[PDB]
Amino acid sequence: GQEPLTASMLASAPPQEQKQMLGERLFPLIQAMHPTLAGKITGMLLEIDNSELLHMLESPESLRSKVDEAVAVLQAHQAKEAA
Amino acid sequence: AKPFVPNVHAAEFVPSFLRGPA
Repeated sequence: GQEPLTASMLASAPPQEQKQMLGERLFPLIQAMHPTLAGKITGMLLEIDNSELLHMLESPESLRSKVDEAVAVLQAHQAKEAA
Repeated sequence: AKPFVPNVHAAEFVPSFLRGPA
């Protein structure tokens, strides 16, 4: 297994790689809930802002919130039957 | 009432690799 992420680590890497980092760790995180499009949702989510995300990591009360919000935004427009 | 209203049209975060349809 690998260790979690921290503001100290996100700083070491550039602002262009940070996004990949957060998303990379978020991939498996959300993969336990919505693996169907974990990456997709992880893209827009992590794209929101590293400032907020940094706090979201230790915020299990807001994380699930954003996740569900996005998942719902899909059905709103259109829902497909893709395995 | 969707205080964030995300963009479902958004694109994945992973790096785009493997050209072509396959």
